[PDB]
Amino acid sequence: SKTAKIDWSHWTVTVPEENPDKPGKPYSLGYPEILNYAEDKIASKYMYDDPKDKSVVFYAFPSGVTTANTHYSRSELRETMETGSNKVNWTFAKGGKMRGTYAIDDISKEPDGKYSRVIIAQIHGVLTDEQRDLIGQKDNNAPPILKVYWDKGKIRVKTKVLKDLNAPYKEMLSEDAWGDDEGRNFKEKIDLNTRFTLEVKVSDGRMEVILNDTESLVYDDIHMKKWGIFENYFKAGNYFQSKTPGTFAKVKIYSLQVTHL
Repeated sequence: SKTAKIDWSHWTVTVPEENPDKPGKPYSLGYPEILNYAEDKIASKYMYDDPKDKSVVFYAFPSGVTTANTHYSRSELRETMETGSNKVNWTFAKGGKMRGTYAIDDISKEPDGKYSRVIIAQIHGVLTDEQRDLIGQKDNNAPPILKVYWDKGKIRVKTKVLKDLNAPYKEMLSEDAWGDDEGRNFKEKIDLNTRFTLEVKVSDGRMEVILNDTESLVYDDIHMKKWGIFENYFKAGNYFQSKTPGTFAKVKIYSLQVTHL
């Protein structure tokens, strides 16, 4: 193939730029229009091919245009395990695996001289409509159970924990029941402009993140069991963690595969 190995039938993309037809909302593409990304006057500024190395570049920076439950700007893919639908998603018991080959192609520094941070992979929880209406929530939002960062030369992983292990079911369904863990870093430092692989393997009560097919960070305690109540989708690309004027990141993806065997 002349382009990166990404199955566009199973992703939507959202970019930093405002949709002209929808004020205040970021432009997005789903299937099949996402296949036209290289020729899309808006999207091609932020998701584009590098034919020299067969990558797709995700370029993001503070644009001031974000979505309702997301803080920073992004050029990022959202998994649709059924082509054309956002409402079909997977539980941890059903499981899922995502493999990606990435490089951090370029990134800004913050005013203190340290590099800006970028999230390159996520698992995002999502409520079913039945759960949303049971707790009377305005939307289907649920916590990001997994966030994988490039952070100052390391791959750093953040997961969520249930703050009150005695919380009842309806409380557990709300995002306020879930807090951040203390974070874990892989041992292998990952420099800029360096290809590396990530693999995320999810099964019943278990999440494993693997860097370069060597070290694994395994999450398999009560918090992963309690997380079983949610459905989920993968994300991959560039969720850029800065609002500092002039900052940016470019994340390259050479290969990206999701399975639910």
